[PDB]
Amino acid sequence: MFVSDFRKEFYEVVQSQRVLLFVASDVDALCACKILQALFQCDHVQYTLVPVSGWQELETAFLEHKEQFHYFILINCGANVDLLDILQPDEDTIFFVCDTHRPVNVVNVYNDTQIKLLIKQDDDLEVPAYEDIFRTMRRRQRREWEARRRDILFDYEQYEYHGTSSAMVMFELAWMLSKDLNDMLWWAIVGLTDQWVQDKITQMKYVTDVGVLQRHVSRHNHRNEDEENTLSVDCTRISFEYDLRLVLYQHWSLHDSLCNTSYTAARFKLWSVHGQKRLQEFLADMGLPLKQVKQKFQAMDISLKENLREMIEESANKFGMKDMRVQTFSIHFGFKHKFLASDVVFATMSLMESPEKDGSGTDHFIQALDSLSRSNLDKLYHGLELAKKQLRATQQTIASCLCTNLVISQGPFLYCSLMEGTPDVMLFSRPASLSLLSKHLLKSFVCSTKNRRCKLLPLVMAAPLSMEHGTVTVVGIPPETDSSDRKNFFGRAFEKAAESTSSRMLHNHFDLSVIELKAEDRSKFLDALISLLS
Amino acid sequence: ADEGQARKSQLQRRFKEFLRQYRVGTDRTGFTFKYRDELKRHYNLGEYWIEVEMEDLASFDEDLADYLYKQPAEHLQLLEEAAKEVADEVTRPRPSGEEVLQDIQVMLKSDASPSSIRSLKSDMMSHLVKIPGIIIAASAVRAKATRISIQCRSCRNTLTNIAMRPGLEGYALPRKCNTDQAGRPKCPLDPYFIMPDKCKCVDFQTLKLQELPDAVPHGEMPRHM
Ligand SMILES: [Zn+2]
Repeated sequence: MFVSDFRKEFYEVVQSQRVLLFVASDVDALCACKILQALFQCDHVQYTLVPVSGWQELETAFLEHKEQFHYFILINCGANVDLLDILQPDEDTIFFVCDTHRPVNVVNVYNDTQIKLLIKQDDDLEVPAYEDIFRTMRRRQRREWEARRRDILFDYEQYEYHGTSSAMVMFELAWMLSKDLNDMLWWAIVGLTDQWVQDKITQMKYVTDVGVLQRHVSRHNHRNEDEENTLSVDCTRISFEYDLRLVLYQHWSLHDSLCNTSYTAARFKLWSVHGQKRLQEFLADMGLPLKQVKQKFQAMDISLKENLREMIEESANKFGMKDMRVQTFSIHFGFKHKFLASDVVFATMSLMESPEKDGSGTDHFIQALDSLSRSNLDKLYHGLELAKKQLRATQQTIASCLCTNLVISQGPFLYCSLMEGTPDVMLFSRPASLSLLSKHLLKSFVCSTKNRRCKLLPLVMAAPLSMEHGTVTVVGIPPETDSSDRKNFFGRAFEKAAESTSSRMLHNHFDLSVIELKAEDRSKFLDALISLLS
Repeated sequence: ADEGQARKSQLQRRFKEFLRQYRVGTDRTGFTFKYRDELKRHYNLGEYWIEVEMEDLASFDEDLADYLYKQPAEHLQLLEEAAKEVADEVTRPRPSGEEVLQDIQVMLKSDASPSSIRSLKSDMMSHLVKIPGIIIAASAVRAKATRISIQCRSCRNTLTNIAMRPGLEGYALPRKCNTDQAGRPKCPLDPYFIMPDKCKCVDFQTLKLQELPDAVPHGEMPRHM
């Protein structure tokens, strides 16, 4: 059931109790965890925090901790499955679920005692009515009703997508409690920007949520500040920006930013040998010297920078890149620390999905979670360096795929596969980084190919995962049209193929459109996918 | 005109406020006055130098950093004089034998990507440049005068504490005797001579910087600077 008021029916309940946070491995989950940690630390709520990277380790952690905790909070996990069946809880536990995944499972919706959904009722939700889903001529009509149930429930469960950011939900809770600090607002901004960077939401919804956050930014910017009374440089200042879509461009050279941003790399076709001359034509049209463009942005001459954003937009419009600007936010504090929300997103994401083998994925979660606090600015800057490396590896992998023509149109969907031992495959073995790679590669492919047919197809990408057990990670991506609503069917198409072929499919990641598959079964799995999508 | 001196005074004040106010850290952890602390400790150690980061200066006041890049010779001496002021007000009072304030050498470093020796073209003359290389030769350390005084041979008219411009530039002694009337003799053609006991000198060295081996174009010998 949906929690109507977060303050009354969730926070004031768990405020008196020991609580267990299960937190998923993504930047929005991390930001929601930071906000909720801050509230609990204000109120001396003795919580325990456990990272979980998948369903099986969530089940393991719950089996470990179910004896000692009666109140659980799941951040960016649980809403899209039957948690009662998955975890098999005791009759009197409570699971609060703050999760962006949609559609919410009908058992989660209509469970009225144990599952409590911290989900805004005004999200994109169309739940079927209870009587349509739950309980001679009489039994004939019973069977007819069951057939109608199967039809309706397939129509409900078909398309998976994402709702409002969990960080924004927790910030609204903090605002209702009136314990909303400026760093909490920054964490909310970073969660929404994580959704936008990973393309989990439409541009319309992102602009609407930015419009929501602008008012909170104005309120915080007038708590103790106006045009004639101003604070120390120590204090944090969040500012609304109509900034550039380039990635990390204030922390490395504008050349590296243009080369390693997905949009401009795809448009200029910089994987190709000819694309560098297109980029040089763009820079010459702007009138920026190449030495300045290749110099680091902080060391670039200041006479080039104070109208650079509108210069970029003006040149991009006549080059056909009609939307180089983006509505975003920045944070300043001290004399020299300045970050865009995209910069913090990429740094934290890289700290999570780092290619380092030392430690473990939970240690990398811990590094990412530490980097979001300003007591660990060294960790944030290290994450920025790792993000530069990750972006470069992404472009090299895209270039390899397109140059070798690994992307082949398998009728209903394009298909690509990474190969074991090839460069950076270990970096992209992790499902989140693989999803980002597949999205960037699909944009690059759509800009590359001249066929009108290929510009509309979705894409399925495979990569090696295991040799001790011999498996691969497979992801499904929707088409990259500007008309797209950012919903995909691959979460259900994969399991329909898997059950049609009786394939050894394992379903550990929280997104249904990412799976693990035995390397032998991929042939018949793909055959079933072509047969299914038709 | 003296409006130039007014500009110099305000720019020296701004450099002084950079060295007085710059901090590193966060309010969650704590702050340290980086350049005040370095000035204090180096002066007490008897070092009398600091190294300033161009990015720190640019974050504090980007106009000062731009001025140092475009016109380093003009503005570095203002920065060094401001460093001397901050050293005085950071170390005062001092024990006996340390009453006389010392000059501070301000060094520069930056995070910017460097240029090559073959990037140095006539457009960049007198600008601040950053280049890599290998030291292949180094001369003996020798004395360069920073302040001199010159006395006239006829009337013993003296000019005191003439500022010597830094670098390999020298100084032109006045062609004719200064500030007094054209008497008899008017002037022998070099009226002035440098007084031996009043010169203040600093160490200087000459080195040869060779181009890095991997920066050389194919077929060419490495250049020297
Ligand atoms: Zn004379």
